[PDB]
Amino acid sequence: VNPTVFFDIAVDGEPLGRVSFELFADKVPKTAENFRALSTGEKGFGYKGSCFHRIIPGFMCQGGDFTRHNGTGGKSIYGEKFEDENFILKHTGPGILSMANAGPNTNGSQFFICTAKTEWLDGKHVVFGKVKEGMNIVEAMERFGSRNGKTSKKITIADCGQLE
Repeated sequence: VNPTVFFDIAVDGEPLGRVSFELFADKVPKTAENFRALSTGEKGFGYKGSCFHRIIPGFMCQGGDFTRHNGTGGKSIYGEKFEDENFILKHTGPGILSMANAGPNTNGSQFFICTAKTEWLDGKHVVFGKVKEGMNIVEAMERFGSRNGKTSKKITIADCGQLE
């Protein structure tokens, strides 16, 4: 009903495991369809083969920049940027999937998965999904980041698509 998409994670080419996400298209339809379409790659571009560029242990894992691979690019299926759709949902705990941005109404393709309750981001970042299976794989990824976010290993989305 709400779609499910998966990411298969690899650490330096080696398989790590699969993370599945429920996307709240019932509450944030425009933001969720952008993530759904970038996971299937159906508009011609998307997340497959991209990497997690910033992982801060105890806080979140961030990725989605498939053009510069470092936090400075990415694009949405609606254009360079699109607006903050709403702020109904909050950052209630580990597993929350939320949009990274550069200020009001600058959403592109970058996202982050929280591994803690990060209530100070409420109302600044749009929440649109949550980890359904594989939270333990997110915890395992978390172990390759650091306080400044830089990763000790290359974490990539080796494959991705829609399950439901």
